[PDB]
Amino acid sequence: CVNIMCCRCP
Amino acid sequence: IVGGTASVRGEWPWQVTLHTTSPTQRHLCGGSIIGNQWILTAAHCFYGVESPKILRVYSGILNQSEIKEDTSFFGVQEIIIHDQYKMAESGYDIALLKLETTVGYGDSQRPICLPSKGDRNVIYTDCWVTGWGYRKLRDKIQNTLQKAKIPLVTNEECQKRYRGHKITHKMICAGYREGGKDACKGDSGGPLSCKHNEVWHLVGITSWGEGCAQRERPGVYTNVVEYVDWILEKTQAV
Amino acid sequence: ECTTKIKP
Ligand SMILES: [N+]
Ligand SMILES: [N+]
Ligand SMILES: [N+]
Repeated sequence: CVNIMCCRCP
Repeated sequence: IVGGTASVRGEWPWQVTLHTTSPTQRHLCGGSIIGNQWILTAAHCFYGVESPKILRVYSGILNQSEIKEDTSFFGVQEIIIHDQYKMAESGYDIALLKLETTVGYGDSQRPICLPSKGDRNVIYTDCWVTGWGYRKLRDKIQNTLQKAKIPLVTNEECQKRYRGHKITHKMICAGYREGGKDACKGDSGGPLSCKHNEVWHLVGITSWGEGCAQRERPGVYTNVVEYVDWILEKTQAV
Repeated sequence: ECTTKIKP
């Protein structure tokens, strides 16, 4: 994936 | 951790693994021991976490495979989110876990030191991002806690690399111009630790970045010095 | 021990 800036999260 | 290498038992005694028990048990986030009942992590880690009953904090863990159904863990009594947090990319990505029980300190689990607010003048030259996350986009959780060394970059250069986002002073960026070494899925909330005068300081909290280790796109971390006062307000409550 | 102290 929704947000390329949250690939290092979840 | 992309491009990182395995750590050894006791190397990062403050790194902890933050697990959730719903619907399944799963590693969720890195975190840092900052005191005998306090874990410093990222607020984003708790989107979709409605009760601290489903959190397990695991300390002294080198290998994710160490955790089985009878392994000790620290219960999370309370979650403290910074009241101005909304998104990782919008700053204020900081959070405290007040644990139900005291933490004993040993070679495997030890607190890390916050920066001194009189030491923002410091340019750290020995910084490491650590975690059990992917070494690869679309990967799996790594078994052995990984480490990678990365140079801090100015907020000026981090801003130049991140048009469209405001890089506030309460953020701090780190990465190699060419990429290759960075945090990635699972490492968020973990520390960016920096050795200075033989003393480790918790300089940043992994929080966001464009993809992972992409060149000319450093990682963004909550700049911990800018919240020390905030931390104390929560950890010295009367 | 350490410069920024956290209460137990
Ligand atoms: N996603
Ligand atoms: N080991
Ligand atoms: N700023």
